[PDB]
Amino acid sequence: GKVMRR
Amino acid sequence: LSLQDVAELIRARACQRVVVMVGAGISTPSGIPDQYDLPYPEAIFELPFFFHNPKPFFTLAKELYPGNYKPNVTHYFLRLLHDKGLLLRLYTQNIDGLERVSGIPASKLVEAHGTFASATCTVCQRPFPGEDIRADVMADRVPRCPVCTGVVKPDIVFFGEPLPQRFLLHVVDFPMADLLLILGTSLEVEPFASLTEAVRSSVPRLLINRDLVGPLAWHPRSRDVAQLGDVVHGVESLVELLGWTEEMRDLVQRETG
Ligand SMILES: C[C@H](CCCC(C)(C)C)[C@H]1CC[C@@H]2[C@@H]3C[C@H](OS(=O)(=O)O)[C@H]4C[C@H](OS(=O)(=O)O)[C@@H](OS(=O)(=O)O)C[C@]4(C)[C@H]3CC[C@@]21C
Ligand SMILES: [Zn+2]
Repeated sequence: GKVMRR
Repeated sequence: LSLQDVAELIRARACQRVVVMVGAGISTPSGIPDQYDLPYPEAIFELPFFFHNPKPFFTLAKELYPGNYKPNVTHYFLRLLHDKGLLLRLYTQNIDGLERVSGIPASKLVEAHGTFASATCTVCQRPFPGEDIRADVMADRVPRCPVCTGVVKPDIVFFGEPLPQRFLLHVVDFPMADLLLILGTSLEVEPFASLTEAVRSSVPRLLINRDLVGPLAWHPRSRDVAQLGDVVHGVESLVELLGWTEEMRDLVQRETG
């Protein structure tokens, strides 16, 4: 899944 | 190790299999963002927002269609890397198709966050060619499914969604790389950002980016090199250190009209 780190 | 040593490697043709990672930084100098109703910028690639209001995304779709924007020095540099038979693969986060336009073939590309070349009805999941919605998107209309009236979303990876399976080419590309080029990304988005760790420990990693990002800041290896500052500037300074400035300029204003 495409996610931001923060 | 330094930017001069990396340039000497390429010139000697010591680096036969260059893997490149690019993000939004390389497409800003062409005038692409990252006039909308966005609560925050990231919401353009978020599903809860998209279903609430699809229009800001479809504004960007209409913008990003071929013609409006031109590839810049960064793209054309990667085109020289392919022309000289040096590019193993280009991994991109961008959805603006500028790599294709610059001359990089589909086989040398991994559009890791998807493409406008095709679309899917968000409801019944019928597949569409990306030209089958062009008229609608151009006419400021939200594309709807002929079979169920659901919004027809282009195959762009939204947050929370799996990346296309072509991404799996990284398993064979990264272990095979003799040089890694990270250009114009702050390595914020996963799982793309993690690929920097996938090259072998003895492999040079060149970050041409605004600031010291990702694994180069946190756990740096000895053969890592950062050329911090503006991306275009950084590229040109490598091009100059290679001897390709004339060949580049010949390529650039050749590729306009
Ligand atoms: C398993 C090995 C990895 C081998 C590496 C080894 C040698 C280390 C094991 C994979 C490497 C890439 C390759 C391809 C890449 C293809 O993309 S393409 O290039 O844009 O067509 C894929 C196209 C489709 O993916 S999707 O996300 O867009 O829906 C999907 O097909 S569909 O179900 O019929 O639609 C699956 C694909 C055919 C995958 C399958 C895995 C792979 C064989
Ligand atoms: Zn449908």
